[PDB]
Amino acid sequence: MTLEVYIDHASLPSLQQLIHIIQAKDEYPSNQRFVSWKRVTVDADNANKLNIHTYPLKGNNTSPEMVAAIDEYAQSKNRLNIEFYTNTAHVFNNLPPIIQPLYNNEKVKISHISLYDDGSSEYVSLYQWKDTPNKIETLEGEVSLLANYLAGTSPDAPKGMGNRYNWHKLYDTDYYFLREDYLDVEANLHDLRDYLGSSAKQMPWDEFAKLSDSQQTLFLDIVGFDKEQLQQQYSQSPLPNFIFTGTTTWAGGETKEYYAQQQVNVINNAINETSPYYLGKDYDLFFKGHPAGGVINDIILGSFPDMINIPAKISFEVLMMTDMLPDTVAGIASSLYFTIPADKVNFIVFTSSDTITDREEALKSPLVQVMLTLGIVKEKDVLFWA
Ligand SMILES: [Ca+2]
Ligand SMILES: [Ca+2]
Repeated sequence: MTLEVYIDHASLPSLQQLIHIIQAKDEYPSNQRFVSWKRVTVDADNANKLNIHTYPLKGNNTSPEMVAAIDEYAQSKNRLNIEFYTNTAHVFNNLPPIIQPLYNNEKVKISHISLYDDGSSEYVSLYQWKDTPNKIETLEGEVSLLANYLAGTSPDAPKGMGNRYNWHKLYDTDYYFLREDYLDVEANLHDLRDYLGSSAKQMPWDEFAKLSDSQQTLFLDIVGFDKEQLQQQYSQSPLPNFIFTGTTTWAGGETKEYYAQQQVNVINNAINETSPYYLGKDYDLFFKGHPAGGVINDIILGSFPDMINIPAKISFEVLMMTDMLPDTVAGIASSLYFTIPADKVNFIVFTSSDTITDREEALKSPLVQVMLTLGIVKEKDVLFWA
């Protein structure tokens, strides 16, 4: 048999994975699927339809429940191929708890590994690492370290990049990149590009359209996106559509109400003809808040009578994948903006902290520098707050 294992706490690997599962259900009807997701929830209803067995996560990562169930499923069969699907930044947290106890089992084969970028996280890390002396050499030497670590013959694990981009050396592995081209534009990462070779791939955004109506309905049901509704709302007025992406409480420790008020002021500046925040022309107002915004989201909506809400618990990345991105998007910088077309990104804002205290320091943060390099925003479109 073949067992498919899915592990993710975030949004993007899960969505890409859900696409794959709906496809695979039809190509491999006899396959069994174990899924540990957090941001996306498969009910017993749709689980029965995709041959999914759900297990909880321990925090963000693989749980003993999933492990014990994979062991149980293994010792039964005469022979087992296992396919892993997970989040790239958390790969080292998720796969070894499963691979170690299974390693000496003559009957079990790890036959494929698919890794998907969380979001900005991977790119911030590559940025900080890209100027590290003898980096590819170092990786090459950490291969044995990962191999021995997985085999349980040594207590030492590779630190850093070696526990992340060495998987394709031991296993048939695809690294699915949010932005594969970053390896090409950043010349400091050309040698990593050579190191990964064909194992590095680019995430597609248009798979959803190639599913049947019935498969799209299921996809949308599982992720909880009333797509037809939003399509209707976009057209309630003929003016172009603007989504302001909200955040939850940041540095300072104020009453959550204070943080809603400030975002309301950003929205107010964003409409104003006279602000450097001005979007460009008249737009219809939409809002997708943080899933934990709670009373932040309520106040933001209570401030704009004609504004229309997009359900906060949705993974915002769903939009881009189902062609439901609006004309323009703006808000406080977050991982979301790594999956949005540059001319759909109007501007991003940065806050205050004891770490980032002026605009200059915000412009040199890894996060901004990467977005600049990838072409997502220009510096004038990066803005700083109090
Ligand atoms: Ca490639
Ligand atoms: Ca409209």
